[PDB]
Amino acid sequence: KVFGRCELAAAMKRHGLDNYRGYSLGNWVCAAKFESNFNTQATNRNTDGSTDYGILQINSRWWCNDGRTPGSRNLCNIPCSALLSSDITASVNCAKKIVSDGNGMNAWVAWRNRCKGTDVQAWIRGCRL
Ligand SMILES: [Cl-]
Ligand code: NI
Repeated sequence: KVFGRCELAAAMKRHGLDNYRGYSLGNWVCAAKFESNFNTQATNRNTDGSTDYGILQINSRWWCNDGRTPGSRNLCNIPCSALLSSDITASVNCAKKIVSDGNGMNAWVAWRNRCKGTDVQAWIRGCRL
């Protein structure tokens, strides 16, 4: 599913990401925009042989099992395919574990490079939340 900006903002709000660990909703929408272009089916292979999955590009080395990443820790205890669903629940729940892990949203390279320090509330402007 390719979400609209406001549609995704609302879904993330309903799943409790607004101000989760202090990160306002626009941070999460911004990260999703630049990680996946709001596409739940997005996949991208990394140099180390792991793959990133879904709207928040969650990596198979640490967070989910894709059956082809040796030494995967699978900390979210889910198959990576679950992160590609039109229902964002699994991605949100796993993301809550990641952002609690120590480096906050810096775990998402696109967030650090393209969202951090910018006016992220622009991402939720105009939306009925
Ligand atoms: Cl933090
Ligand atoms: Ni990545």
